[PDB]
Amino acid sequence: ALLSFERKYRVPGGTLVGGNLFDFWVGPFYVGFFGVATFFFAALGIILIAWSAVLQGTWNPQLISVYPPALEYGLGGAPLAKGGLWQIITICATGAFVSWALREVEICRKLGIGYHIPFAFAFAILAYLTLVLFRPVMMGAWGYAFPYGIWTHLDWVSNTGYTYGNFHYNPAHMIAITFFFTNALALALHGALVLSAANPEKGKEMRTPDHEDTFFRDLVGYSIGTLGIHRLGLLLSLSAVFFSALCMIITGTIWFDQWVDWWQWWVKLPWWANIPGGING
Amino acid sequence: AEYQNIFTQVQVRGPADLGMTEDVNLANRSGVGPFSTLLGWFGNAQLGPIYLGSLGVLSLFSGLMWFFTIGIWFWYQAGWNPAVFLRDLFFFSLEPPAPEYGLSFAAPLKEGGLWLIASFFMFVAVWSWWGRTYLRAQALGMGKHTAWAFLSAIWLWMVLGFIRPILMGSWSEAVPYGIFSHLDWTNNFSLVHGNLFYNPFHGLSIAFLYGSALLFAMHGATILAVSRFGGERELEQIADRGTAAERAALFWRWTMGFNATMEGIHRWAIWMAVLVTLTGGIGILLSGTVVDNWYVWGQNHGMAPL
Amino acid sequence: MVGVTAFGNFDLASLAIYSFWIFLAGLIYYLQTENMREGYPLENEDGTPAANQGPFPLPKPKTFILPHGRGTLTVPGPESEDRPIALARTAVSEGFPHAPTGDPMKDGVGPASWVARRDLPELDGHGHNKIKPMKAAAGFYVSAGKNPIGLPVRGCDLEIAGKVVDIWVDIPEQMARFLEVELKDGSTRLLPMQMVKVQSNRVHVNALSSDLFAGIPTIKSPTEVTLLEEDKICGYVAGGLMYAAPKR
Amino acid sequence: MSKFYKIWMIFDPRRVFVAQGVFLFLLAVMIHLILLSTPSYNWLEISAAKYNRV
Amino acid sequence: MSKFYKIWMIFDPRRVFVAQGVFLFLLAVMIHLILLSTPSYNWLE
Amino acid sequence: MSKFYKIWMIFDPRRVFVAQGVFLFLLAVMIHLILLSTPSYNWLEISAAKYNRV
Amino acid sequence: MSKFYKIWMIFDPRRVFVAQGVFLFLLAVMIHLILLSTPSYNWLEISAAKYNRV
Amino acid sequence: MSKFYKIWMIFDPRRVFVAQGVFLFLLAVMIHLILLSTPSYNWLEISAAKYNRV
Amino acid sequence: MSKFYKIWMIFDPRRVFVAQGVFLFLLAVMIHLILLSTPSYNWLEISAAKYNRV
Amino acid sequence: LGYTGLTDEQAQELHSVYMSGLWLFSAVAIVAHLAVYIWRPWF
Amino acid sequence: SDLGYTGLTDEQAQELHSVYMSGLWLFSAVAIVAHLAVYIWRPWF
Amino acid sequence: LGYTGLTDEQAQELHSVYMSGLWLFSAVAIVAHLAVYIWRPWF
Amino acid sequence: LGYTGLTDEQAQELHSVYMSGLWLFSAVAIVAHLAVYIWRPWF
Amino acid sequence: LGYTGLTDEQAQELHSVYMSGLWLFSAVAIVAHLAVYIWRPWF
Ligand code: BCL
Ligand SMILES: CC[C@H]1c2cc3[nH]c4c(c3C)C(=O)[C@H](C(=O)OC)c4c3nc(cc4[nH]c(cc(n2)[C@@H]1C)c(C(C)=O)c4C)[C@@H](C)[C@@H]3CCC(=O)OC/C=C(\C)CCC[C@H](C)CCC[C@H](C)CCCC(C)C
Ligand SMILES: CC[C@H]1c2cc3[nH]c4c(c3C)C(=O)[C@H](C(=O)OC)c4c3nc(cc4[nH]c(cc(n2)[C@@H]1C)c(C(C)=O)c4C)[C@@H](C)[C@@H]3CCC(=O)OC/C=C(\C)CCC[C@H](C)CCC[C@H](C)CCCC(C)C
Ligand SMILES: COC(C)(C)C/C=C/C(C)=C/C=C/C(C)=C/C=C/C(C)=C/C=C/C=C(C)/C=C/C=C(\C)CC/C=C(\C)CCC=C(C)C
Ligand SMILES: COC(C)(C)C/C=C/C(C)=C/C=C/C(C)=C/C=C/C(C)=C/C=C/C=C(C)/C=C/C=C(\C)CC/C=C(\C)CCC=C(C)C
Ligand SMILES: COC(C)(C)C/C=C/C(C)=C/C=C/C(C)=C/C=C/C(C)=C/C=C/C=C(C)/C=C/C=C(\C)CC/C=C(\C)CCC=C(C)C
Ligand SMILES: COC(C)(C)C/C=C/C(C)=C/C=C/C(C)=C/C=C/C(C)=C/C=C/C=C(C)/C=C/C=C(\C)CC/C=C(\C)CCC=C(C)C
Ligand SMILES: COC(C)(C)C/C=C/C(C)=C/C=C/C(C)=C/C=C/C(C)=C/C=C\C=C(C)\C=C\C=C(/C)CC/C=C(\C)CCC=C(C)C
Ligand SMILES: CCCCCCCCCCCCO[C@@H]1O[C@H](CO)[C@@H](O[C@H]2O[C@H](CO)[C@@H](O)[C@H](O)[C@H]2O)[C@H](O)[C@H]1O
Ligand SMILES: [Fe+3]
Repeated sequence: ALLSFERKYRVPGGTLVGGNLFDFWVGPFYVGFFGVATFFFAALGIILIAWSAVLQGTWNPQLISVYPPALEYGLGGAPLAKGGLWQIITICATGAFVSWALREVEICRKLGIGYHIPFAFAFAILAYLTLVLFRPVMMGAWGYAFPYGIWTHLDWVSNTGYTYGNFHYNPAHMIAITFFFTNALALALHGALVLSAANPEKGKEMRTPDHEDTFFRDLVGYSIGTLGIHRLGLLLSLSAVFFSALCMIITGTIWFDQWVDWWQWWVKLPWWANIPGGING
Repeated sequence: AEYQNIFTQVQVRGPADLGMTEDVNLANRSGVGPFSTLLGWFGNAQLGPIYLGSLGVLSLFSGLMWFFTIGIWFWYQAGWNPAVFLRDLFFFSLEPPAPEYGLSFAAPLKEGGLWLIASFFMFVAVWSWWGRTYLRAQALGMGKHTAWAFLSAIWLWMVLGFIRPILMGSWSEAVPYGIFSHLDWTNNFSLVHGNLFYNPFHGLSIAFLYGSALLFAMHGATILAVSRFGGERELEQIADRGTAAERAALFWRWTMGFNATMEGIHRWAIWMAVLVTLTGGIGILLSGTVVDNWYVWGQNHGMAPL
Repeated sequence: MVGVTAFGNFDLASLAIYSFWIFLAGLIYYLQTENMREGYPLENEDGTPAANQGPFPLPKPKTFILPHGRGTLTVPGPESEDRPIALARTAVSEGFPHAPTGDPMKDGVGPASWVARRDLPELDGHGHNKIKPMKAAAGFYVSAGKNPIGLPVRGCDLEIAGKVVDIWVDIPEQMARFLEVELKDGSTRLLPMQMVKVQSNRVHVNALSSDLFAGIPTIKSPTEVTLLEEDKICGYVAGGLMYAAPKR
Repeated sequence: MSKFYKIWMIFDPRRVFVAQGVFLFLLAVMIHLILLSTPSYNWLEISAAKYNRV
Repeated sequence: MSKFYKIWMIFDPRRVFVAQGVFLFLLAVMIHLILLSTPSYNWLE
Repeated sequence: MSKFYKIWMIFDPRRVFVAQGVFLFLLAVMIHLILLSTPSYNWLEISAAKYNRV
Repeated sequence: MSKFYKIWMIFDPRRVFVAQGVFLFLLAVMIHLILLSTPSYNWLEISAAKYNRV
Repeated sequence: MSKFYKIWMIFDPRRVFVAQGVFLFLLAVMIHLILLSTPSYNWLEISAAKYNRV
Repeated sequence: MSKFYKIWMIFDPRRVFVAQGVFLFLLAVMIHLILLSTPSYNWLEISAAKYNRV
Repeated sequence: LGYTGLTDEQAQELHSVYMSGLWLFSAVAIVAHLAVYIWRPWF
Repeated sequence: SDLGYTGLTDEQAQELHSVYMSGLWLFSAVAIVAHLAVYIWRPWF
Repeated sequence: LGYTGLTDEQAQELHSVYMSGLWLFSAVAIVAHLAVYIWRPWF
Repeated sequence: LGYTGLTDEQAQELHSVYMSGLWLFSAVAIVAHLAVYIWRPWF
Repeated sequence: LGYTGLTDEQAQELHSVYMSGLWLFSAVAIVAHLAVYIWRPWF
C-alpha cells in the first residue's frame, strides 16, 4: 500500500482548496479537490467517447472518431450526434488537464519541491488549447479543430498541413522540429550516460560524475554537466512545444499562402535578387 | 520571485579539470580550452579537453571530406558566385543518381557520382564515430549504452541511405544532401507511398518522439524540482538514496500511481529515445519494399473506413 | 515487391507490428521490474508487509560496487528507516494523512523529512571531498554574477538573519553548492544555493523566517559536510516552505 | 440485507461518500446525455417539433 | 431527513460549502449552455 | 466449495470490493452500450418505431 | 496428475489469482467478440432474423 | 533423456513456467487465428455453410 | 570435436540456452510463414483445392 | 473486520441513516420514472 | 504463507464471506429477474 | 525449493479450494457448451 | 550446476511433475489433432 | 580460466545432455523433412 519510505511524507497540508475534505489518498493516488475534478472529467469524457462509438456504428477502437461540428455551425453548439459530443469531450478534456496540473501543484506543495512539473505540463496544455481552442476561435469555426480519433486526427494533420503546401517550410515548424530532434538526441545521451556510469563493464566500481564529464569531454570536447543536462532537457522540450504552438497560431491567421513562398524574401533581397545562376536565379 | 534553478546565479571557477585517466592515452587528449561564461550561465563553463585517437581523426577527416564535397558541389551550382551561394544556400542539393542507373556506380559526377563519393565519406565518418563512442566508453571503463543508443540512430540513417536503396534496387531512392532538398524528399516519400501517416511504425516512431519530449520534460522538471536536495547528483542518489530520490518517486507515485527509481528512469529514457529510430527504420524499410500504399493497407487493417 | 500475405491480411508489415507489440509488452515488463529496486515490498501504514504487492514481481538482486572502498549496495534488499519518525495517524483506516507529534520541522517529517544517508562526505573521482569551502578550494573564485560575500541575508519575515562568509563549492562540477551564513550568534549555518535568491543588495531566503536560521542543523566538521548532514539541512530549509507559512 | 451494515466497518465514510457522489452524478449525466443524443427522447427537440419552434 | 444532520459529523462544512457552491454554479452553467446549444432555446441570438 | 471463504484470507476485502465494483459497473455499461448499438435491441429505437415518434 | 498442488510451493497465490482472473475475463470477452463479429453466430442478429425485428 | 532434470538446475522454475505459459497461449491464439482466417478451415463459416445459416 | 564440451568453460549456459531457444523459435515461424506465403506450399490451400473445400 | 475504526453500533446507526437516504433517492427516482413512463413509454 | 496475507482469521473470513455471498445472491437474483423480464418481453434465443 | 513460503499442507488446502473452483467453472462451461451446441452446433 | 540453488531430489520431483503436466497437455493435443484430421484432414 | 566457473566435469554432463536434446531435435527435424519431401519435394 505504501513504499518502504513513504509514511514520513504523508502529512496533511499543501492543499490549494479544501484542506480536510479532499486531503487523503486512494490507493497510491493523492485525491485532492482537483483529484475529484480530474476523475469526473476523465470518466465523463471516456464514456462519452464510448457513446459516440455506439452512435457511429463501429466497435473498432481505431475507427472511433468524434468529429467537431461542420464549418457551417460556426462557434456554436451542435446536436450531440453531429458535433456536440466533440464539444462536451473538449470541455471535459480541458477541465481534466487543468485540474491534473493543479493536483500536481498540490502534490508539489505537500512534498516541498519546486513547481517545474506543473509548469511544463501547462506548456503542453497551452499547445493543446492552441490546437482546439485558440486557432479555431481565430478562424471562427470548431470544425478547424482536430477530431478525437486515433487515425482521424492524423487526417486532420495531413489536410491542415497540405492546405499550405509542404508544411516543412513553416519556419517556426522547422525550429520546433529542431528542438524535438535535439531533445530526443539529448534524452538518449542522458539515459545512456547515466546508465553507463551506474553500470560499469564487469565487476567494476560504479563510476562518478567525473567519469561522465570525462566521457563527454573526450567525445565532443564539452560536458554540460549533471544540472545543465536536466536544464537542457526541460528547455528543449518546452521550446519545442512553444514553437509548435507558435507555428500553428500563425497558420491560417497570419499566413494563408504556400509556406515555401515565405522564403522568397531571402532570395529577392535587392543586392542579389537578379543575379543569374544558382537555383532561384 | 523564487529561484527556479534554470540559470546559475553565481559562477565559480577553479583549476582546469583534466578528467579521469582510467585507460586514456593522455597523449591523445588535448589541452583544456577556454572558459565560456555564456555557457557557464547554463551548464559547465569549461571547454575541452577533447580526445583525438585513430577513430577520432579518421571520423573527423572523413566527415570533413563529406562536408567539403557537398560544399564544393554547392559552389559549382552557384556558378562560383558568392552572392548566389548565399542566396540559394538552402536550395542547393547534391542529388543521388537517376533511377535508370539502378545501384550501379557508373553514373556521371554531375548526375550522381559526386553523391556516391560524399556518401562513402559520410558512411566512413559515421561508423568511425560509432566506434569512437564505443572506445571512449571502454577507456573509462563505463558501460556501452551510448554506443547502442547511437546504433539505433545509425540504423535509421543506414535504412534511409544505404539499406532501403539497395532493397529497392536504385540509389535514386536515397536522400539528397541539401537543406530544403531533403525536406522535399521527405514530403515526396510520404506522397509516393500513400500517406505515411498510416504506416504503423511511423505512428509508433512519432509516439516515441512525443514520448521522449514528454519524458525529458518530466525528468528535467523533476530533477530541477528536487535540486534543492542535491537531486541532480543522480549517481549518488543511486548509490545512497537521499530525500530527493524519495520525494521525486513519491511525486510521481501520488500523481500517476506508479514511479521509477533514480536509476530506472534512465532506462525508461534510453529506451523511449532509441525506439524512435528503431521503429522508424523498420517503417521506412517496410515502405516500398513491402507496402507501397499505406492508406490502402490501413483500410485493410482497420485504421481507416472502407 | 513483397506483399504476399500468409493468411487473411497478414503480410510482413502485420508480422512486424505484432512482433513489436510482443516486444513492447516484454520491454515494459522489464522496465517496470527494474524500477522496483527501491521502496519494495509495499508496507501497511503500520510498517508491516501489505497483502497487495502488485502485478509485477520483484526483480533479482543486483549489487553496485561503490567507487572508493565505500562498500557494496545490493538492491532490492532489506529496507528500514533508521530514524524515529514522529508522526501519528489521523484515521484508523488507510489512505489518510499522519499528523506530526510535535514540531514537524524539528522532527524532520513531511516536507522537512530527511533520509538517514551515509554519514560520510561525498567523494569525487580522486577520493577527495567533493563539496568543500571556497577557502579550502585552491584557486577557486567567483567568475560571474554578484559575489555574495558579506551580503545581508533576509528571511521570509523580511528581517536580516546574518551575513554570508563563504561559498561551498562542488570541486569537479565547479559550481556553487552552499552559502555559509554566520548568524547573529556567531555560529555558522549552510544554505543550499537552490534556496537562496542572490540579489543586488541582499541574499533572500524565502523558505525560512529570521527566527529559523538557528534551527538549521550544523556540520560537526566546519570544513566538510556529509551526505546525512546536507540531507538534514536541505530537508529543514525546504520544510520551511510549508512550516514557516504562519510567519509569512 | 441485515448484515450489510458491516460494509461501514470495511470502508471509511469519508471516502465512500465522495466516490458515491461522483458516481451518481456521472451516471446521471451519462444517462441524460444518452437520451438527449437520440432524437427519440431529446426533450428539447420534441418540444421544438410539438410547438413548431423550428 | 432527521438523521441527515450526522453528515456534519463526517465532513467539515467550512470546505463543503465552497465545494457545493462550485458544483451548483457549474451545473447552472452547463444547463445554460445546453439550452444555448439547442436552436429552440438559444436566447443569445 | 465450502472453503471459498478463504479467498478473503488471501485477498484484502477493500481492494477486492473496489475492484469488483468497478468491474461490474463497467461490464454493465458496456453490455447496455452494446445493446444500444444494435438496432434490433435498442429499446429507445424500438419504442420510437413502435409509436411513430420520428 | 493429482500432484499439481506443488505449484503453490512455487507461484505466489495472489499474483496467480489476479492474473488468472484477468486472463479468464479477457479470453471470455475475446471469444464473445469473435462470435459477435460472425454473422452466423451473432445471437442478437440471429434473433432479429427469426423474429423479423428489423 | 532421463537426465533432462538438470534443466531445473540452471533456470529458475518460475521464469520457465511463466514464459512457457505466455508462449503456449500466444502460439495457440495465433494458430486459432490463422485457421479462422482461412475459409477452408474457418469452422464457424464451415458450419454456416453446412446448415444454410446465411 | 570430442573436447567441444569446453565451450561451456567460456560461455555461460543460461545465455546460450535462452538465445538459442528464441533464435530457433523465430527461425521456425519464419520458415513456416515463408511456406505459407508461397501458394506452392500453403498446405491449407493445397488441402482446400484437393478436397474442394471452397 | 475493524478497518475504519467504527464500532458495531456506530456502523448500525450509520447504515440505517445511509439506507434512509438511499430509499429517499430511490423513491424520488421511482416518481421520476413513473412520470416519464406515463409521458413517453420506452416499452 | 496461506495462513493469511490479509491478517484475517477463519471466523472473520467466514463471516465476511457469508455477508458477501448474501450480497452476491441478492444481486444475482435481481439479475435473473431482469433477464427473465427482458426475455419474455423480447427473447434472444 | 519452495519460494512462496507456504507449507505443504497449506499448498494442499489451497489447491483443493482452487480445484473446486475450477471444477465448478468448468461444469458451468460444459453446461453452456452443451446448450449452445444442441441449439446451434458448429460441427 | 548450482545456478538456481536446487538440489537433485527437488529438481527431480519438479521435473517429474512438469513432465506429467506436459504429457497431459500432449495427450489432449493429440486427441484434438486426431479429431480434426478425421474431420478435415490437411494431408 | 574461470570464465564460467564450471569444474571441467559439470561441463561434460551438460554437453552430453545438451547433445541428447540436440540429437532428439535434429532427428525429429529429419523425420519431418523426409515426410514433407515425400509429400512434395522441393527439388
Ligand atoms: C510529409 C512528411 C510526412 C512524414 C514523412 C517522413 C519520412 C520519410 C520519415 C519520417 C520519419 C519520422 N517522422 Mg514523419 N512524416 C510526416 C509527419 C510527421 C509528424 C507530424 C506531426 O506531422 C511528426 C512529429 C513526424 C515525426 C517523425 C519522426 C517520429 C520520424 C523521424 C525520427 C527521427 O528522429 O529521424 C531523425 C534521425 C535520423 C534521420 C538519424 C540520424 C543519425 C545520423 C547518424 C546522424 C549523423 C549526423 C551527420 C553525420 C551530420 C553530423 C553533423 C555534425 C556532427 C554537427 N512526422 C508526414 C506524414 N517522416 C522518419 C522515420 O523514422 O520514418 C518512420 C523518416 O524517414
Ligand atoms: C510540454 C512538453 C511535453 C509534455 C510534458 C508533460 N506532459 C505531461 C506532464 C508534462 C511535464 C505531466 O506532468 C503529465 C503527467 O502526469 O505525465 C505522466 C503529462 C501528461 N501528458 C500526457 C500525454 C501526452 N503528452 C504529450 C506531449 C507533451 N507533454 C509535450 C511534448 C502528448 C502528445 C504529444 O501527444 C501526450 C499524449 C499524459 C500521460 C499526462 C497528462 C494526464 C492528464 O491530463 O490526466 C487527466 C486526463 C486524463 C486522465 C484523460 C482525459 C481524457 C478526456 C476526458 C477524453 C479524451 C480527450 C482527448 C482530447 C482525446 C484524444 C483523441 C485523439 C487525439 C487520440
Ligand atoms: C536515439 C535516436 C536519436 C539520436 C541518438 C544519438 N545520436 C548520437 C548519439 C546518440 C545516442 C551519439 O552517441 C553521437 C554523439 O556523439 O552524440 C553527441 C550522436 C550523434 N548524432 C549526431 C547528429 C544527429 N543525431 C540526430 C538524431 C538522433 N540521434 C535521434 C533523435 C540527428 C537528426 C535528427 O538529424 C542529427 C543531425 C551527431 C552530433 C553525432 C554523430 C557525429 C558524427 O557522426 O560525426 C561525424 C562527423 C561528420 C560527418 C561531420 C563533420 C563536420 C566537420 C567538417 C568536421 C571537421 C571539423 C573541423 C576539424 C573543425 C576545426 C575547428 C577549428 C578550426 C577551430
Ligand atoms: C463483449 O462481451 C459481452 C460483454 C457481450 C459478453 C461477455 C460477458 C462476460 C465475459 C461476462 C463476465 C461476467 C462475470 C465474470 C461476472 C462476475 C460477476 C460477479 C462475480 C459478481 C459478484 C457480485 C457480488 C456482489 C455484488 C456482492 C455484493 C455484496 C454486498 C453489496 C454486501 C456488502 C459486503 C459486506 C458488507 C462484506 C461483509 C463485511 C464484514 C465486516 C463482515
Ligand atoms: C483466438 O483464439 C481463440 C480464442 C478463438 C481460441 C484460443 C483459445 C485459447 C488459447 C484458450 C486457452 C484457454 C485456457 C488456457 C484456459 C484456462 C482456463 C483456466 C485454467 C481456468 C481456471 C479457472 C479457475 C477458477 C475459476 C478458480 C476459482 C477459484 C476460486 C473462486 C476459489 C479461490 C479461493 C481460494 C483458493 C481460497 C484458498 C485460500 C486458502 C488460504 C486455502
Ligand atoms: C507461423 O508458424 C506456425 C505458427 C503456423 C507454425 C509454427 C509452429 C511452431 C514454431 C511451434 C513451436 C512449438 C513448440 C516449441 C511447442 C512446445 C510446447 C511445449 C514444450 C509445451 C510444454 C508444456 C508444458 C506444460 C503444460 C507443463 C505443465 C506442468 C505442470 C502443470 C507441472 C506443475 C509443476 C510443479 C507442480 C512444480 C512443483 C514441484 C516441486 C518439487 C516444487
Ligand atoms: C532467410 O533465410 C532463410 C530462412 C530462407 C534460410 C536461412 C536459413 C538459416 C540461416 C538457417 C540457420 C540455421 C541454423 C544455424 C540452425 C542452428 C541450429 C542449432 C544450433 C540447433 C541446436 C539445437 C539444440 C537443441 C534444439 C537442444 C534441444 C534440447 C531439447 C529439445 C530438450 C531440452 C533439453 C535441454 C535444452 C538440455 C537440458 C539440460 C540442461 C543441463 C539444461
Ligand atoms: C563556404 O562553404 C564551404 C565550401 C567552405 C563549406 C560549405 C559546405 C556546405 C554548404 C555544406 C552543406 C551541407 C549540407 C546541406 C548537408 C546536408 C545533409 C543532409 C540534410 C543529409 C540528410 C540525410 C542524409 C542521409 C540520410 C545519408 C545517408 C547516407 C548513408 C546511410 C550512407 C550512404 C552510403 C552509400 C550510399 C554507399 C557509399 C559507398 C560507396 C562505395 C559509394
Ligand atoms: C496485441 C498483441 C497480441 C496479439 C495477438 C497474439 C498473437 C500474436 C500474433 C497474431 C497474428 C495474427 O493476428 C490476426 O491476423 C489476422 C490476419 O488476417 C487478422 O485479420 C483478421 O481480422 C481482420 C480484422 O477483422 C480481417 O480484416 C481479416 O480479414 C481477418 O483475417 C486478425 O485481425 C489478427 O488478430
Ligand atoms: Fe537524470
